[PDB]
Amino acid sequence: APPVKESSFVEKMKKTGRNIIVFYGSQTGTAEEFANRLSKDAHRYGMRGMSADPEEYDLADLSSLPEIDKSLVVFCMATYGEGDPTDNAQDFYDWLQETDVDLTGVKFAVFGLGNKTYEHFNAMGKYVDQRLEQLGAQRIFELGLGDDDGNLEEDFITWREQFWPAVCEFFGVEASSIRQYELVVHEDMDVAKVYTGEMGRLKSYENQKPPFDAKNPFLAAVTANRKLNQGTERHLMHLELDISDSKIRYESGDHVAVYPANDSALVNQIGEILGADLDVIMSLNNLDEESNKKHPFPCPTTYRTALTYYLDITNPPRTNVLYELAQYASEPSEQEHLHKMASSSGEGKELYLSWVVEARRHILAILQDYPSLRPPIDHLCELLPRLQARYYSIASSSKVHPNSVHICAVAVEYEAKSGRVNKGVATSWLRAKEPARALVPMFVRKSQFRLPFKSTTPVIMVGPGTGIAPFMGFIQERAWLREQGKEVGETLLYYGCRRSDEDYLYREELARFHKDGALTQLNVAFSREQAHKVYVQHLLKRDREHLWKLIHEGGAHIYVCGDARNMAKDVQNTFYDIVAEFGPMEHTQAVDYVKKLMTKGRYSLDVWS
Ligand SMILES: Cc1cc2nc3c(=O)[nH]c(=O)nc-3n(C[C@H](O)[C@H](O)[C@H](O)COP(=O)(O)OP(=O)(O)OC[C@H]3O[C@@H](n4cnc5c(N)ncnc54)[C@H](O)[C@@H]3O)c2cc1C
Ligand SMILES: Cc1cc2nc3c(=O)[nH]c(=O)nc-3n(C[C@H](O)[C@H](O)[C@H](O)COP(=O)(O)O)c2cc1C
Ligand SMILES: Nc1ncnc2c1ncn2[C@@H]1O[C@H](CO)[C@@H](O)[C@H]1OP(=O)(O)O
Repeated sequence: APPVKESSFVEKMKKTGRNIIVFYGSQTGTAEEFANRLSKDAHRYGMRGMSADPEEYDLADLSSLPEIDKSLVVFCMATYGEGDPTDNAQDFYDWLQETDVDLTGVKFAVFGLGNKTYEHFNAMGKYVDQRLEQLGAQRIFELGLGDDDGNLEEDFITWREQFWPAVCEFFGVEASSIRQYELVVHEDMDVAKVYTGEMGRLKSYENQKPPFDAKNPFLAAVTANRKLNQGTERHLMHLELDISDSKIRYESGDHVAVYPANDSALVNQIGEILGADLDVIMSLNNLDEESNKKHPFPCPTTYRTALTYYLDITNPPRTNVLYELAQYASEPSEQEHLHKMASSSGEGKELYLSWVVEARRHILAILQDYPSLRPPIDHLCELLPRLQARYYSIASSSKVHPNSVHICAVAVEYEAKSGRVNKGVATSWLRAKEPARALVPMFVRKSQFRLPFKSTTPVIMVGPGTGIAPFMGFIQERAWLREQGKEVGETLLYYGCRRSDEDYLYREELARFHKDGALTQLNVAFSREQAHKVYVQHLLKRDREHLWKLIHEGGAHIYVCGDARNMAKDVQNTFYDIVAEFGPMEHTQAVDYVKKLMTKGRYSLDVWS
């Protein structure tokens, strides 16, 4: 960055006969997928659309959109940490805040993607919807607020079903399977031109050249991969990735992303059940010669490679995918069930929610349970979403391990109501990496989760379970700072696990840090060692007096890592209670006080799932 912007999107629409453009603010591909669905929808209403990444354009050109008759712009925007825009929407967000351009004549609609388990729920979607109106544009349809904590796919379905009629009524317009790509099989292909799993340029995995990032991941050697937990209820692991000579920089608190490979057995079974040759070399070429998206993923390549490295074959298929696949089910009842999965209500929706989503049925499961469903492999590859990278909180300090990035994760393996055992893609793949050479394509994503600039500032870390991850780096660093002869303030860890002899992660290492004084306190809540639950917040409440002292008089920084659904909220509530008792102040003021700590960078979060 800064990336070189494409030419005016309005002129592109004029040259290609498009009247609707749908921008996506996305990081995990959800909003991008929703934008593509809306763009494709345009055709069924006598219109023509295109989806677009805002980062590739100058949104100031919106002021020219009215030059196209019956034009409209839709924004599908997801929100990230602290109500910020997705990385690809930062330029647009800053422009909205700074600009004063008049958007009179512009017609817009916004669908926001968020999750109610966060403070700033759909902050981006809300901001864009508000700002465009302030700039003079006119809203054509109500803001959509999708919540990933319930069911986002359904929120989109409901919104979309009302959106189009509204557009048709306003513009006075009125309302067959179509493919975006064409299959080209390559019979005499030179092996040197066939992709084999790389993400960017051909052979970029074999021939590595910095700088390394999301488009050019560095293949890091797995130098260590060991089981962290004592018991066998689950599998928790510690991996060390060698980033020597990658020139990659990182700090404790940052995240490492990895591009995994799907289970080979699963890939094989999909090809097997479809009666397809997975080793066929081919390309899926966009039927729209004007679009910059030439292929759905790196091509040419084999179906096996696409299914292994480029496509998501484990998450429940979205309704549009099942809708398009229905045409390939020869049993009427099965074609009907698949068709109705896109319903906004009734039994069709109920079935999608229970049989597909709740049961966690992936594509192969559906092909097995609806045996008449036998789609051509090429169309299936065009429908499946892209395989996303997985993020992990770096468990090492670059002050201590500048050439190694550590990872602490729990392997995902569970019983699904679908009747099968589902395996986590990234963790199963990581678990199988054996030192001596096992390579892991990765890159680092800078975060704002960081130790205080001043070594003297107190630190309160709360990270039960895998939430301990970033704190191992924090502690290594604070330990290093002391060893370097600096004045280090109190460093407190509030950790938690089920039992000391089951899953007390880094037990030995933490004991050492404690003994040496790197950890002023090592408070551990063993949730299952007694009849009642003992959690980290119970220990925080226990130490309320001292914590208030560190917070209100010591300028302590609070860090919470791990489970975002329940733990983070329970911990936040405990801090509210501590402030309310020691301020003293009413609950309402204690809440503002704590939320202020967040805005002032003294209460940071690294929570997920
Ligand atoms: C910023 C950030 C930091 C993270 N840090 C870490 C970290 O340091 N350590 C770590 O372990 N993880 C961390 N993660 C989570 C990590 O990115 C992956 O989501 C996790 O490792 C699982 O990935 P996977 O590919 O193995 O599983 P996937 O194949 O992606 O499957 C994950 C999905 O399985 C489903 N699922 C899991 N259990 C069940 C169940 N029992 N019943 C029904 N559905 C279930 C859920 O839909 C879950 O989303 C972090 C995530 C984020 C966003
Ligand atoms: C690290 C992380 C931080 C998030 N922060 C927020 C947030 O502050 N507010 C919100 O409403 N949703 C938040 N979400 C939820 C996403 O907005 C939601 O899952 C969205 O569907 C993701 O879309 P994408 O796949 O197109 O990026 C967060 C998700 C992750 C993984
Ligand atoms: N709501 C919550 N608040 C704090 N810790 C929680 C929690 N829910 C579960 N935990 C605990 O976090 C640790 C890592 O998962 C476990 O000890 C788990 O205990 P439990 O599983 O026995 O409930």
